[PDB]
Amino acid sequence: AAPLPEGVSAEAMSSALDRFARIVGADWVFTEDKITPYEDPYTISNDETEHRPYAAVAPASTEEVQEIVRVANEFGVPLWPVSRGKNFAYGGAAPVMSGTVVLDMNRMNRILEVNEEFGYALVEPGVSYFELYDYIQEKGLKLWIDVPDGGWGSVVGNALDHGIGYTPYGDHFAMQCGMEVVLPNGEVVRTGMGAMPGNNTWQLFKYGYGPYVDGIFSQSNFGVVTKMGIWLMPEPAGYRPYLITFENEDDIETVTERLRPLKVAGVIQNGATVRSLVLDAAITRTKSQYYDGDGPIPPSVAKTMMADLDLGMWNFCGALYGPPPVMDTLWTAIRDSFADIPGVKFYFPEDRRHKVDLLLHRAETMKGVPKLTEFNFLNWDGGGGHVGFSPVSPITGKDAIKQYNMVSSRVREYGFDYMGLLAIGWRDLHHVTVIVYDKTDPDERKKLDELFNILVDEAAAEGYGEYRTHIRYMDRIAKTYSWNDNALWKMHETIKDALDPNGILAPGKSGIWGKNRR
Amino acid sequence: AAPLPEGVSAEAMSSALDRFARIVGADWVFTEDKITPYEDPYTISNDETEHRPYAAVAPASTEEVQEIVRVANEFGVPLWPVSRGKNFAYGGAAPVMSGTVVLDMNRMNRILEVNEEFGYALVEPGVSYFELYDYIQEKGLKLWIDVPDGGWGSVVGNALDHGIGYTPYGDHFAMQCGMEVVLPNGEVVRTGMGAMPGNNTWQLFKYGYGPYVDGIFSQSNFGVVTKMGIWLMPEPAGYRPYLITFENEDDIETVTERLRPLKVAGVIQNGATVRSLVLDAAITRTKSQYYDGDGPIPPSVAKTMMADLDLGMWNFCGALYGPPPVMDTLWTAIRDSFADIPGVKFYFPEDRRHKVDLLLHRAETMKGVPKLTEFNFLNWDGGGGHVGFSPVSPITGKDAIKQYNMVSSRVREYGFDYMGLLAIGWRDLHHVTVIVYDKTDPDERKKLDELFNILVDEAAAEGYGEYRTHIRYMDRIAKTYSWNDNALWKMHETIKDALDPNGILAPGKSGIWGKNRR
Ligand SMILES: Cc1cc2nc3c(=O)[nH]c(=O)nc-3n(C[C@H](O)[C@H](O)[C@H](O)COP(=O)(O)OP(=O)(O)OC[C@H]3O[C@@H](n4cnc5c(N)ncnc54)[C@H](O)[C@@H]3O)c2cc1C
Ligand SMILES: Cc1cc2nc3c(=O)[nH]c(=O)nc-3n(C[C@H](O)[C@H](O)[C@H](O)COP(=O)(O)OP(=O)(O)OC[C@H]3O[C@@H](n4cnc5c(N)ncnc54)[C@H](O)[C@@H]3O)c2cc1C
Repeated sequence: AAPLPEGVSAEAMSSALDRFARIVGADWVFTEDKITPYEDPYTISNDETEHRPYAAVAPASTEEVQEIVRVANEFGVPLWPVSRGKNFAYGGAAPVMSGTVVLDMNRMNRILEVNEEFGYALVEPGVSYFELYDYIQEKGLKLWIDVPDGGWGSVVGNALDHGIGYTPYGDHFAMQCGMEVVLPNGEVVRTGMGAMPGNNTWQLFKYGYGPYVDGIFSQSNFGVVTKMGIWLMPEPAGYRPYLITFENEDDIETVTERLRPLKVAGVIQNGATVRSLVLDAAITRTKSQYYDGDGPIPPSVAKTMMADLDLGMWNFCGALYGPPPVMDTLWTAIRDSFADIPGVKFYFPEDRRHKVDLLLHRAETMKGVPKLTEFNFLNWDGGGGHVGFSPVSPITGKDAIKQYNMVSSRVREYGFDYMGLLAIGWRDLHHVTVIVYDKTDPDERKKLDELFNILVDEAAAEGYGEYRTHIRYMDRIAKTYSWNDNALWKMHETIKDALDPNGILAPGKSGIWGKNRR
Repeated sequence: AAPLPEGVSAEAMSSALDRFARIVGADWVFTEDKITPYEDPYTISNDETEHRPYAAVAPASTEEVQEIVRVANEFGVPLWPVSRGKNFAYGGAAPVMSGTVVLDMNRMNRILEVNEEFGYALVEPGVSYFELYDYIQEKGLKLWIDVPDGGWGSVVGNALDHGIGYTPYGDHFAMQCGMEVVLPNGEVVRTGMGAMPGNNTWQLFKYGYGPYVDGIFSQSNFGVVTKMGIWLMPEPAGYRPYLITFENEDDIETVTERLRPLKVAGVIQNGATVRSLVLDAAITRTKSQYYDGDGPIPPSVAKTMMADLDLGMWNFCGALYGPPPVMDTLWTAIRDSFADIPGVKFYFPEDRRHKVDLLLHRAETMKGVPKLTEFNFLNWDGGGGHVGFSPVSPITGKDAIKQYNMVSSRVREYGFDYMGLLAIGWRDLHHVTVIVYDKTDPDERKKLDELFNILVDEAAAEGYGEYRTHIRYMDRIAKTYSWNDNALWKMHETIKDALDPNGILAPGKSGIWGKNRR
């Protein structure tokens, strides 16, 4: 079973569960066997006392949330809010500290507004990418959404976690506009213009007046977000996805050099993604279809996969947006930036000879169509879980290839296949390492945990820091931001103790604890 | 003279001034007659005990700032930070509360970095738009800056106040990336990746890890910003400014309807500005050159000015950016959106027959060239000060014209000329009212103060709220954001008391006081 959270009497916990049950009704308080949906689905720990949720409560309304939060204060019980809790590779729905009651906000799934003239939506945390896409299609509205690679997750939760997608609206939190928040004391606030009664501008103007605070409720335990606005891209007048491939692994140095001017200037309109061979292949193939051995793939097999699949060692999947004349012009600039590189190949969808193909999968993603089929890389090695590591770096060939060499060697010494991606947002490069592992085998869990720790350690030392991580690694990633004896987190701790003096909101999120657990 | 701030002994103040003088050296502590630079230059109050600064201290370094702040705590003296304090129409350098020691950061004017590959700058608060433009030109770097209408002011201070400009980088705070902050206790923090020692990514990636807090130091008294990064637009491959004019005052309803789709989609790349006749004329003419009477201008004079100056009743000044093919395409969409409106006229600079002309002034602004000559509207009526009122509204003809009728009537009943502007950022319309008044005449001060109060009152009631205001009106503008008995400001007060328990930072900025003055 799961243990009580330290400092919390068994009487006080059962008093809390009863008063929660009055608030949401007895049907919506979960214990015992009902609680396995809220486990980490991709186990990393070998210790079964860690990241174990104790109960779940699922309110219907903002006001029920406040009532819980007030109760949680009275009995000093901690809560762990999830919008839908489909945060795979980050912990799923599970809390950092054991003993935590999960506040599940699935049921709060109303789409309050979708406005076509102004290109926005106002949504509760329960609304998924699938629900929002389907609503938009059904009503015939000319708006695109921006989806991660799995659309069963939360428009809100993903944005609060600094999620990304693959359209020009790829920076989810950046497109957030207006929120309603239940503070850790149980008071309700609205940010920006929503603080102004009678406004029709909540989702039109981010700032409102005075200190801009939306951001303090992202990657945070300073409040529970119960409503959130997000800007939506008007349907454009044109759309052309492409794939550029490169033959050699060393190609990533010059390729990254040429993306810099294109990205900084905005000639490329979405995030640029340059994916390694195995990461792309694993969408439509598995390792055992190409190699017998338990080890990572030898070079000769890599060549086979390249020739079969029409993929390079690096694969740049992008998309043009806008009227055909603009697209033609941007394409001339993009293509010309890469033409002189030996081995380079350029494809539009018509030129892909396979009808089950990387480019045809990612054409859907790059126009905001949510889909299940990215999760296919999970099957590369017979079926397991994934871990991601995605630190930030300057957009430089030299930083690109250093990260590639550093990571690929260690991943491969550990017997995993190198699956990596060079992503660029706007001025920021991320080298994303994804490691598929057997979540059911404790010997591979020990291996993966150690590998992850080392990668983080070696990346930080070169200046590369993580921006989003798994519940398990939250403290570790916090300790990377340590300038002036951890001055930043001390300020976080100061705000935490002011908004949450009893520390009853997600103790340990982003490595923020509060005075009682510190 | 100026009075001591309430609650502060005369001994304690002179102890503070001495220990400040040890910190920055005696040359850099200002009293008595040295203190008139830091008065409000555009007097609104008739009471000479209000917004009166008591002393000024001008440190050299971040560490001097911290020392002051620690001293300020010991003796409970309040500080009012200005970067350069050239905040005209908002109070200049003056504090809301009297008695406040001005912390002047002019001397901290080093440009720490300008990076061409990555399109950013790292600047101290003392750096003006003029200094940054001149540095960029001198070193030959292909970067544009984004300037307000007066470039003698602070890249930092303007961004912290939510300032705007007229290029695609018009949203200044939005382009902010990374800051160093001295907290009200005197500790120093860096946000985002700057918290990570050895980073080369401080100005490349906004968020870093965990709660995003940059925004809490804008329009705020939660800290003193001592360094700040800002993204800079790479020099584009082309640039074509334009002016579209319209004959009738009612034209602003359809004009605003057609801008909506263009702005939401981003076809117009900079903020759209549609300026009333007098606001544009006053750049190159004065009232007395057209009309004798003390009143506002009659219609017959308006017609004269239109025919002389080749200006309409509304004037849409915009600019295309990028390679000629993209510009041609965007122009076709823009022009076609307006062609069917009776009286419409379209001009590029070549088609302006005057060599001292609105379009040739604003061509400079819309490519990031700082210039003095906007301040010319100040001379319309013989020379005075300005007040601005710029609330937010949905991008709607109906909201545009309601605001026009509401404001123009009252401004004109009060004997001022209607000078207004319809601006659009991205999804946000602002009706900006600018009122030029005689700052030296107390009867016109009473009039302007009353008018301003009424405008605010009538605009709020229709859903339109102010986002930036004069020191004098800060409390009033705060009280507009009152949903749930002022729940938002109560949270601001909570964070204020946690970061600033002794309340020694800009008491009253954005209507935030702290527990000792509340
Ligand atoms: C194969 C694979 C591919 C993926 N691809 C992508 C991708 O392309 N892009 C991407 O962004 N992600 C991606 N992810 C991660 C994940 O799938 C999505 O980000 C997912 O949408 C997040 O889960 P969710 O939306 O349910 O958010 P939630 O689980 O609801 O929220 C995530 C976290 O945010 C916090 N939180 C949530 N709601 C609130 C609230 N109301 N108040 C306060 N805090 C709150 C909590 O701490 C929670 O743990 C991928 C994962 C896998 C395994
Ligand atoms: C005719 C006219 C035209 C104008 N046109 C424009 C325009 O086009 N666009 C525009 O944006 N503005 C415009 N303004 C307003 C003003 O000219 C500029 O915004 C100006 O640059 C702001 O003053 P500053 O840059 O010195 O900032 P400061 O005076 O240094 O700062 C403004 C405020 O920010 C806060 N602050 C400053 N530095 C710090 C710090 N380090 N830490 C904490 N708080 C701090 C303070 O409360 C200060 O009062 C105009 C004004 C006039 C009169």
